[PDB]
Amino acid sequence: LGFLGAAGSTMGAASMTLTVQARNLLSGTVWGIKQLQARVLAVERYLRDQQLLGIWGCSGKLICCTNVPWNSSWSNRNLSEIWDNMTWLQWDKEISNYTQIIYGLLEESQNQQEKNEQDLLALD
Amino acid sequence: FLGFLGAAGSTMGAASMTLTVQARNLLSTVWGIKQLQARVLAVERYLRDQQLLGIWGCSGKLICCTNVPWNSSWSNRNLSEIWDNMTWLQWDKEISNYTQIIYGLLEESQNQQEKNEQDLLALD
Amino acid sequence: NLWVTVYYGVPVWKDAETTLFCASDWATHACVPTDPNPQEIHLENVTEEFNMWKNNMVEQMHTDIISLWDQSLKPCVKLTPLQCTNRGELKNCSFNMTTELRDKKQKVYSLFYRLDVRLINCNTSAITQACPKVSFEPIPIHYCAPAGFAILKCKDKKFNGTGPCPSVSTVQCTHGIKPVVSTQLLLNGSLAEEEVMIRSENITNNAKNILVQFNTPVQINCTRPNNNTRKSIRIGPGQAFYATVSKATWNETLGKVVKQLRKHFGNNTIIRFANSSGGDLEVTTHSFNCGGEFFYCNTSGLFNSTWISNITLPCRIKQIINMWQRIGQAMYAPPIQGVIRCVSNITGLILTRDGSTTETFRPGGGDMRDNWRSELYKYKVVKIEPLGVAPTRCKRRV
Amino acid sequence: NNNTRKSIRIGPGQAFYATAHCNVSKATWNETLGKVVKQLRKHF
Amino acid sequence: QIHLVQSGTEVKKPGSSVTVSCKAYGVNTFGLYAVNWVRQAPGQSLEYIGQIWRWKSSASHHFRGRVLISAVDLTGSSPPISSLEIKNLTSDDTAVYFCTTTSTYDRWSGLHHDGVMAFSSWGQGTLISVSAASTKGPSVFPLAPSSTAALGCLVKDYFPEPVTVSWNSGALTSGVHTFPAVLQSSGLYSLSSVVTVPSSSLGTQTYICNVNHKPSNTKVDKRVEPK
Amino acid sequence: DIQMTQSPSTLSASTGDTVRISCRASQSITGNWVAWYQQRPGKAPRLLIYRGAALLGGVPSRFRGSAAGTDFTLTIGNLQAEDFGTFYCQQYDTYPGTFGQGTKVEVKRTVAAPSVFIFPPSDEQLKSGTASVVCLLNNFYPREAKVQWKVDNALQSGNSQESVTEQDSKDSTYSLSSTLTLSKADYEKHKVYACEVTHQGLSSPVTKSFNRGE
Ligand SMILES: *[C@@H]1O[C@H](CO)[C@@H](O[C@@H]2O[C@H](CO)[C@@H](O[C@@H]3O[C@H](CO[C@H]4O[C@H](CO[C@H]5O[C@H](CO)[C@@H](O)[C@H](O)[C@@H]5O[C@H]5O[C@H](CO)[C@@H](O)[C@H](O)[C@@H]5O)[C@@H](O)[C@H](O[C@H]5O[C@H](CO)[C@@H](O)[C@H](O)[C@@H]5O)[C@@H]4O)[C@@H](O)[C@H](O[C@H]4O[C@H](CO)[C@@H](O)[C@H](O)[C@@H]4O[C@H]4O[C@H](CO)[C@@H](O)[C@H](O)[C@@H]4O[C@H]4O[C@H](CO)[C@@H](O)[C@H](O)[C@@H]4O)[C@@H]3O)[C@H](O)[C@H]2NC(C)=O)[C@H](O)[C@H]1NC(C)=O
Ligand SMILES: *[C@@H]1O[C@H](CO)[C@@H](O[C@@H]2O[C@H](CO)[C@@H](O[C@@H]3O[C@H](CO[C@H]4O[C@H](CO)[C@@H](O)[C@H](O)[C@@H]4O)[C@@H](O)[C@H](O[C@H]4O[C@H](CO)[C@@H](O)[C@H](O)[C@@H]4O[C@H]4O[C@H](CO)[C@@H](O)[C@H](O)[C@@H]4O)[C@@H]3O)[C@H](O)[C@H]2NC(C)=O)[C@H](O)[C@H]1NC(C)=O
Ligand SMILES: *[C@@H]1O[C@H](CO)[C@@H](O[C@@H]2O[C@H](CO)[C@@H](O[C@@H]3O[C@H](CO[C@H]4O[C@H](CO)[C@@H](O)[C@H](O)[C@@H]4O)[C@@H](O)[C@H](O[C@H]4O[C@H](CO)[C@@H](O)[C@H](O)[C@@H]4O)[C@@H]3O)[C@H](O)[C@H]2NC(C)=O)[C@H](O)[C@H]1NC(C)=O
Ligand SMILES: *[C@@H]1O[C@H](CO)[C@@H](O[C@@H]2O[C@H](CO)[C@@H](O)[C@H](O)[C@H]2NC(C)=O)[C@H](O)[C@H]1NC(C)=O
Ligand SMILES: *[C@@H]1O[C@H](CO)[C@@H](O[C@@H]2O[C@H](CO)[C@@H](O)[C@H](O)[C@H]2NC(C)=O)[C@H](O)[C@H]1NC(C)=O
Ligand SMILES: *[C@@H]1O[C@H](CO)[C@@H](O[C@@H]2O[C@H](CO)[C@@H](O)[C@H](O)[C@H]2NC(C)=O)[C@H](O)[C@H]1NC(C)=O
Ligand SMILES: *[C@@H]1O[C@H](CO)[C@@H](O[C@@H]2O[C@H](CO)[C@@H](O)[C@H](O)[C@H]2NC(C)=O)[C@H](O)[C@H]1NC(C)=O
Ligand SMILES: *[C@@H]1O[C@H](CO)[C@@H](O)[C@H](O)[C@H]1NC(C)=O
Ligand SMILES: *[C@@H]1O[C@H](CO)[C@@H](O)[C@H](O)[C@H]1NC(C)=O
Repeated sequence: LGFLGAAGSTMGAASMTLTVQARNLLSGTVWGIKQLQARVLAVERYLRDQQLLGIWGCSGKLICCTNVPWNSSWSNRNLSEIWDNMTWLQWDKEISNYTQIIYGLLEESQNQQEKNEQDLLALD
Repeated sequence: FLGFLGAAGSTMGAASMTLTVQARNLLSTVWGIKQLQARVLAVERYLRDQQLLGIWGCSGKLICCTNVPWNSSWSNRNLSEIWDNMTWLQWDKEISNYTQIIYGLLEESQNQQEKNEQDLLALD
Repeated sequence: NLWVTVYYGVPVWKDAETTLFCASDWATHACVPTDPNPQEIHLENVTEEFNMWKNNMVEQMHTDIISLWDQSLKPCVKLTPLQCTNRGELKNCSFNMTTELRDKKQKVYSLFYRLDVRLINCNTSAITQACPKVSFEPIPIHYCAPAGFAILKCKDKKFNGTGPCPSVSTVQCTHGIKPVVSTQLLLNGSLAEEEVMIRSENITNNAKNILVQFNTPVQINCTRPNNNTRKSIRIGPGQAFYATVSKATWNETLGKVVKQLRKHFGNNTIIRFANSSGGDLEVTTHSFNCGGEFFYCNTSGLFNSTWISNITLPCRIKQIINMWQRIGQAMYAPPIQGVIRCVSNITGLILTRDGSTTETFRPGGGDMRDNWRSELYKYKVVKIEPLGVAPTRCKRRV
Repeated sequence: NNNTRKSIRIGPGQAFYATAHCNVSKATWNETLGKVVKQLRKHF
Repeated sequence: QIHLVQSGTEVKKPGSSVTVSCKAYGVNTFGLYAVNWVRQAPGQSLEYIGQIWRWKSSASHHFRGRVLISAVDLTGSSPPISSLEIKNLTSDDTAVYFCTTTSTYDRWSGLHHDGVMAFSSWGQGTLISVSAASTKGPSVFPLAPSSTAALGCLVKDYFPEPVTVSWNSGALTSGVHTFPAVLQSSGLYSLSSVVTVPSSSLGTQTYICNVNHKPSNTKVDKRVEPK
Repeated sequence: DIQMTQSPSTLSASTGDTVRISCRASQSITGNWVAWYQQRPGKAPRLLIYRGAALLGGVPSRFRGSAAGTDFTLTIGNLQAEDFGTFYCQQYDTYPGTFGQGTKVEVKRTVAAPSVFIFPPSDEQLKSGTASVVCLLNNFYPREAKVQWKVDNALQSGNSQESVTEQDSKDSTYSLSSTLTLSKADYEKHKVYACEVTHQGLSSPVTKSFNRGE
């Protein structure tokens, strides 16, 4: 259904078409300098997003499972309510207060303690 | 140490032994402005190839195994006909018609369908 | 039971054209210096076909020189505010010149050549003197391909620039290529190994130029033997105008060229060498810069011969130039104090042809792109395609 | 008017080049304006 | 533009050899183009004989070792040329022979597949006739009308091809059917050329056919009077 | 060697029609190394399509090819007069390149009965010592037709030859020549000579004949 096709659909259904917005997320003398900064900006906005996926245990695209528990204080809701009765635009606004809490929680609570764990664990 | 593009005239099977040599050398005021967009193109030329490598369940360098069965229509050749009596330049010529079919089948082929089931499986 | 598998770094490249950056061991400064020891990788069992006539590198080098040269007259003094007597190659011309102040004027004694003169520039274009600080000394330039690309080099001793190359190698950077602005005679170019060779876009067509590459270099000295003087007349404010071959070695070379011509025109036919028939002065003459003063020397003394099957040249100077047929732009060369002497190697010729058994050959001219082709024949740019898919009978672990 | 321009030479090189009703249909304009006035509608 | 011109038509006797030339005009070099020689038997399908690519001569197994295919690059005098030489001709070799030029500069062209390729440029054609017979002028006999009616000429026992037939020195062109040549048991060619005209004009106008055979340099004019 | 079996051998169509010619290979050609050629009688073939879907520079858009496995199809929509002729598929996947039998593309026309004429041998031809008998079939459609010679009411074979024109551009009809040749001594012995023609346009076999002498 194309790029940004599932913006109006439920979160549960919109996650099926993740690879269409992700593939079109990089999209393959003066005056021409205006088009240069744009594609320079294109990569640093893409790398800024993927640096997070890097310090998070993702790397693998589109969907990634974690070990950070979903805290009740942040958007305590019925799973059916969240994915079968809500859009991503709506959801991004409700968790908006707790997002950067989760971002910081992800990098430390999950990968920083997880690979040093494996470092200790892979000793024998 | 046969060098960059060293095994170009060798068979596909032998050329896959020297893969890490063409991959490390893949990223390697006016007037100077003409060296800048060469640097700039170099990274979008490199991130484009690795986004695919990311949309595909690989990322991991050099070699990658898939869950796409090779329908015969793509080649119909015993692997001995391909690995031991053909060069990559010749092979890229034969499949040129079906390549973008495979590219599309890869992403859908497992990750869309493969990362999702891991989400189901990693619940229990 | 076989399955697709993804390979990265597979040796696959395609012909391509792109922007190339520069490498330099005053125009050369700001150009990323060269690696102390480059790497050249041979491509075994590889045969790549080249087409020196359809090379984008030449026309990217040519467009680079033209547009980098005009920048060499931008911070320099403009010569817009610019009675003679003597034959005399130069003429002592007097004229009224503005001083620092608009009202006051100044009489001057200067020395211009017959070819520069009202000066010829005004009829065609405006004029700017070169900055006397920058130098036009030729220094080797390496052209390089950015990441994701590569340059293929034909490691063949004898190559006319087209067809298949059985021994190919690849480099990130071309060799140190001399941007020497010479005409008719190629100076300090690449020397062909062993037998000399001949190259033309179309051999059948006479109108297409005929590029010759020497294997034995030809020593050549030219000298401006008069001790000149410079008085910096004040054309303010701030701005200031600066007012004033072996015959024993040449026949050895030519005698190899008739053997080099070989079967192209036939063994039986006679080979005549004649001077250029005419045209622009940059074609008629072995024009080049030497020591900052631009040399124009008549080569009729080298090209007078009739070769059956079985050495000083005159020289004149022009103070100003409009190189590359560029109109609207004109450069005055501020002369240099002292006597000028140069010693260069003649490395090749550019030759044209006429429309029985009579073959006439003239010295070359026209586009200066041909002389770059005397260096860029071994090269072509390729794009690296490292992604490959193939079957290997492995399946992903689940 | 068939003009001719003469390039006087304000050199060097540079050169200066020294040396009318317009019509629209009315049958469509009356038709067009009436749609415009109805387009205003409630606003006024 | 690329124009491929081949040698003239040649008649040869069995067991002889023959070399056909092919000037490639417009071709820049045989380093960036390949030459393929293909013959087409009379009213038949085409057959690959050989090629020359990267200055490498080759021939099909059926014709292997029986044929020699050479080519020479461009000269200031003349464009590059290829030559197809066929030794020990047989009657089964009577066919038309074609020159082929296909660009080889690009690896991905899809015109060529590792030396096995399609054919982008073609030539006029060279008729190679192999027969034990020698040149012979045609005996022309009239096909007379009798009883709208039709008449014709019978051109028989001429070798080699071709013969041209015209009527009333070209005056009569409408309704004229000149049949293609058939090759007789005697290894000779023979055909007929007929005309349909209103019977009412049989006694009014006179009908003559004009046969010319340049190989024998023979030209006959036969009156077709009705019987 | 690859064996290219082309189909159909002959097809009839009209201007503006859409026509499809098939070509099967003995093996399957994955790389799609197959070309298509047009050849009008007498002139050299033209390369129309290479590698299946690729049109050569200058070939009209209405020519398009499709390649799947062993089968191959050349498709000509909006058939034009210039398109009529013979077409050949050529593979170049394995050495040596092999062509197909070919496919003839003729013009449609209403079925046409043939004008039959019989010609006895020339008296002058008899002084040469040989006798030739000709039966003429003219302006007929379609091209499928059979002739037999009846001498003294007896069948005759092995001594008759045939020659056929190419389709007439104006009427879309054909014309055929049947030449029966035999010795001079045999001719005088035979009592009578007859030509019987079997064609679709004729309700029953038309026979036109002559006895020696008229
Ligand atoms: C730019 O630079 C480039 C390089 O720097 C340069 O490229 C060079 O181009 C030249 C062309 O000008 C190339 O040289 C030519 O090479 C041709 C091919 O040579 C190869 O093939 C032949 C034939 O091969 C068959 O036979 C041998 C038996 O020896 C087999 O073993 C082969 O496999 C092959 O057999 C196969 O094919 C058969 C059918 O084809 C099958 O039946 C069979 O089953 C097989 O499948 C070989 O003979 C050659 O080998 C000989 O030479 C090598 C050394 O290279 C030796 O090792 C070897 O022992 C042999 O001696 C080689 O393998 C040549 O055909 C061509 O020769 C012509 O020119 C010369 C003059 O230069 C003549 O002397 C010669 O006779 C040829 O002229 C004939 O053709 C012209 C035009 O067609 C006619 O006008 C002329 O009359 C003559 O015909 C005569 O002979 C006919 C019989 O052949 C006869 O019918 C006629 O009536 C008449 O008598 C030439 O040498 C050169 O290779 C390129 N260089 C490189 C590095 O590749 C390029 O030109 C430059 N460009 C510019 C613009 O400067
Ligand atoms: C490098 O420079 C050389 C010149 O030094 C140049 O070579 C020239 O190439 C051109 C083509 O590229 C050649 O011109 C063609 O020549 C043929 C044959 O000419 C000979 O035979 C005719 C007839 O006997 C004579 O009149 C003539 O004097 C020669 O002896 C011509 O046939 C070509 O014309 C035909 O094609 C044209 C297409 O536009 C038509 O307009 C024209 O009417 C002709 O059509 C007829 O012939 C066709 C077959 O050719 C046929 O298909 C048509 O139905 C019709 O019947 C054409 O003029 C020229 O001769 C070459 N000269 C030399 C000295 O080699 C190279 O091309 C150049 N290299 C590159 C890469 O550009
Ligand atoms: C297997 O893969 C190969 C590629 O490896 C495919 O090959 C391509 O085939 C297509 C067929 O459509 C080719 O595209 C066509 O090219 C024609 C010629 O192109 C050359 O000439 C023109 C004009 O000089 C140049 O602009 C061009 O750069 C080439 O040099 C064009 O004329 C065609 O366009 C015309 O037709 C269309 C019809 O819709 C019109 O809309 C256009 O306006 C125009 O009239 C067309 O573009 C293509 O060149 C081939 N590519 C390569 C790399 O070879 C095979 O098709 C594929 N096999 C299968 C079975 O799919
Ligand atoms: C998701 O929300 C629905 C309401 O939309 C919940 O459904 C209720 O469930 C309770 C018992 O669990 C019933 O008594 C109610 O009658 C149900 N109401 C409706 C409208 O269905 C559902 O429980 C929630 N899901 C989960 C997993 O808690
Ligand atoms: C150009 O000038 C150089 C000198 O700068 C000449 O080279 C000299 O040649 C002579 C013999 O010819 C030697 O004895 C000298 O040792 C050389 N000196 C140098 C510095 O090279 C050269 O010969 C001149 N060229 C010509 C064509 O005369
Ligand atoms: C070609 O190279 C020669 C060197 O082989 C150059 O000669 C030098 O010229 C510079 C000034 O131009 C002098 O400072 C050197 O002393 C010269 N060296 C020798 C050995 O002669 C020559 O200038 C070059 N020619 C061109 C046209 O650039
Ligand atoms: C030319 O080739 C033919 C084959 O095409 C040769 O004909 C053969 O000749 C031998 C005896 O010489 C016979 O045993 C064969 O039956 C013949 N086969 C055919 C098909 O004719 C012929 O010998 C060759 N010519 C020469 C002069 O050697
Ligand atoms: C839940 O999140 C809040 C922030 O909204 C945080 O203060 C609290 O510590 C979290 N719960 C627990 C048990 O830590
Ligand atoms: C691949 O094989 C499938 C059958 O499994 C077939 O449907 C498909 O057509 C084949 N691929 C192509 C490009 O035809």
